[PDB]
Amino acid sequence: VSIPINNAGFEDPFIEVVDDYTVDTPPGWTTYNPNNLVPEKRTTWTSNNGVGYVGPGTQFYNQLAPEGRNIGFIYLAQKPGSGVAGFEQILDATLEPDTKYTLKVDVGNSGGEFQKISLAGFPGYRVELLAGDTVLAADHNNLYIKDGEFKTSTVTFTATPDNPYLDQKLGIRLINLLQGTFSGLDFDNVRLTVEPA
Amino acid sequence: TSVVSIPINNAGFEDPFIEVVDDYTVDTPPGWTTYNPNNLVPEKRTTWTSNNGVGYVGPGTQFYNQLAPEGRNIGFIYLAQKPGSGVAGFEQILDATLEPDTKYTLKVDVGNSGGEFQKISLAGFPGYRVELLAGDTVLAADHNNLYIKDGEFKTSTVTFTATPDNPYLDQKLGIRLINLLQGTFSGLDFDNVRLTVEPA
Ligand SMILES: [Ca+2]
Ligand SMILES: [Ca+2]
Ligand SMILES: [Ca+2]
Ligand SMILES: [Ca+2]
Ligand SMILES: [Ca+2]
Repeated sequence: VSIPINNAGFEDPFIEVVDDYTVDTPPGWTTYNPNNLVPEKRTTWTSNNGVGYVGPGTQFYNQLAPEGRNIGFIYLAQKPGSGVAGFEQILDATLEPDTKYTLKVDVGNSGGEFQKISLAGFPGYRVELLAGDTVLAADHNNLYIKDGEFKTSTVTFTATPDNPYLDQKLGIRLINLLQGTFSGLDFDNVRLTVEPA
Repeated sequence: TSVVSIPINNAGFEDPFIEVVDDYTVDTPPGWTTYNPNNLVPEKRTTWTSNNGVGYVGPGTQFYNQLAPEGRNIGFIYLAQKPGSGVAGFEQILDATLEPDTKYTLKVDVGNSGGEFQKISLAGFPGYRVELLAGDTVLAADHNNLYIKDGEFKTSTVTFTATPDNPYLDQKLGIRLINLLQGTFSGLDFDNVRLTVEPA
């Protein structure tokens, strides 16, 4: 049983040309920006985020997008250690007790080169499940993902009747840790499902 | 060229020895420092201030349906402030340093103490985070990924692969075991810290 998420596979907007991309916050999401690394007005080369089309002929991946045409990316131009940024979405569903939540997202390490800049290397990722502003459970960079590949991160959480955050809105964050270069990474196919526990 | 254990001081909190079952210290365990980024833990502690220490979990224990995962003792962190006030726990910087083409495996048992202490319910859990460090950088971490019932321990596992281009190679490895203070009762236990390295 799914909890609906807006633009969960970053398929909005449609992108016609393979490897073309946007540099603005994907519809349905907000830019998680606790260290002000990402500017309000972006270019190709500022710190930015957006969606990109991974299809046949892609120069960056050894497979198609995990879901549909598009993935969501986050690029950070500041040096490693400067902070983090990413995607955030607050949901209408609220944290309920005796319920087990399962968050899954695919995490992508883009390979290849862009404007003769090597994409080799990875910044590290964090996937967060939130109630309000509280990170209930999170995968802080537990998966090793090679250049050009995707892997699925899974975060689960069970709320007890005594949890302090019951009735707050559930949220998701997909974070670029900026702990290495090349300092971009991708996400796709966000899924949140729920079951009695 | 094979799986090797990296030495950790007082890795099962067996120092100091504690004679009486369910008795405990309230000072930083030997070999570890108090991780205190939000200054929640005072330098001088009593039972009901924020604190940390070691505790003997043996036959007779009121807090678990099992004995200590390893040896006699566990290490604990208790926080008196309200949920949301910050985090605290244990930190230990190791002599070993981050090496390329290696896979690190950090394991620690996380305990959710149950029962009653001084008529206070130990029901509930603050949440935990287990961190593998190089220098000041959290390379990988288990932020509360296991559901742990009152009265049991579960093993948390954190893995990390260091590449030749990792920016933190040759920095000293570290371990943090953290009370998240995201619930009450706001205490939790750790035991049996293990770190291995192997060719990736
Ligand atoms: Ca997609
Ligand atoms: Ca890459
Ligand atoms: Ca995949
Ligand atoms: Ca022990
Ligand atoms: Ca408990």
